[PDB]
Amino acid sequence: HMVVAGIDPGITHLGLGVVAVLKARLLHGEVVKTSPQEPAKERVGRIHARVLEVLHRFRPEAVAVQEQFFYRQNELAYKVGWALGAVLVAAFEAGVPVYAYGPMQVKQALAAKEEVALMVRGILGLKEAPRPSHLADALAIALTHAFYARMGTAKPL
Amino acid sequence: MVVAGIDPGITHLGLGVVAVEGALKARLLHGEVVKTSPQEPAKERVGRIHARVLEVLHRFRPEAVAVQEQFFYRQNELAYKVGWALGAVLVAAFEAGVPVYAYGPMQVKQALAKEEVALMVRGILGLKEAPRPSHLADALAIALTHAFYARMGTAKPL
DNA sequence: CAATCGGCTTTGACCTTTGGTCAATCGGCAG
DNA sequence: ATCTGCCGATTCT
DNA sequence: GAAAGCCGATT
Repeated sequence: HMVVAGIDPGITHLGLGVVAVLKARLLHGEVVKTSPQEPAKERVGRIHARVLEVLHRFRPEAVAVQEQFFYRQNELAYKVGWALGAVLVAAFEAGVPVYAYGPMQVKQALAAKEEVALMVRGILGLKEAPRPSHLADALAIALTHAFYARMGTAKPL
Repeated sequence: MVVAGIDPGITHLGLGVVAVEGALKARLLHGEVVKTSPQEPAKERVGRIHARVLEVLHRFRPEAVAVQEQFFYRQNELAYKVGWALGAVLVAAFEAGVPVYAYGPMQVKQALAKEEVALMVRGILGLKEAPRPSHLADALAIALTHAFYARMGTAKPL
């Protein structure tokens, strides 16, 4: 009945998952891998294109992204900001509202990192925990949103 | 030689374009500042940013885009939202097939010389007065800094 | 080529027989 | 409507 | 008083 996209942002790996809804089915999962040897604009451009393509194909009602709290080197925050920007243009273009959730919100909603993954595997009925780590986390975010959405406490912006 | 300069921000984004003759001298082709607000949905702020930039790139067809680098960021969250802004730009820069270059403040100040730098920008472009507001002025300086490095063959991509 | 891995987490100016302090940075809300 | 100006600066263990 | 991640190196 309900379709939710989850995202774990980063410039090198970006986790991208989609679920249909507490029990849900895995509709899609991928990780976008871009290189430092790649021109900045090519890196982010590919990101935007893949996300846009995905949003178009599956038409989710919501996108959920991982919030983050500390950032040892300000520069790192910036490049992650770049990644969320591509997403946002994509989210904007698709007319899909965007929501963001912190790690404790995820952990509490669903559960240790190893402990959370076990619950994601279970809700989606998979033989094994999803890989790699960035995809798994993206899916957790999607599922966290669904949970809050189910109780009417969405968290936009 | 056509060069775009950009001063990134989520609230105010400076956007300027110059055409270089060196004997370094250039003409102002375009200048604007994109204003968005926190009362606006995140996706609408950034989306408008991407659209304006993409429209501008399309109209003026520059050979390069230059953006301001930054060094400190007291609150990591600030860096993030600026990251958002650069992302919209990059999609735009990607879509237009325009290479992107980034420069730090000292590179700008040395190449051209805050009040002292502005005076030099005013001069090179032959304007009656220094450009306003501050975010547009800065964007233009970045464009002009790139041209300078480009002229000596020391481009600085992203 | 996948995946895995371990390190590094801001900076420069000018000053202070020496490594010190120092400021820089921008977004939300108020006139 | 527009510039102009100030203040904060990472949680949860 | 720690939380993540990206890079550039491996294998």
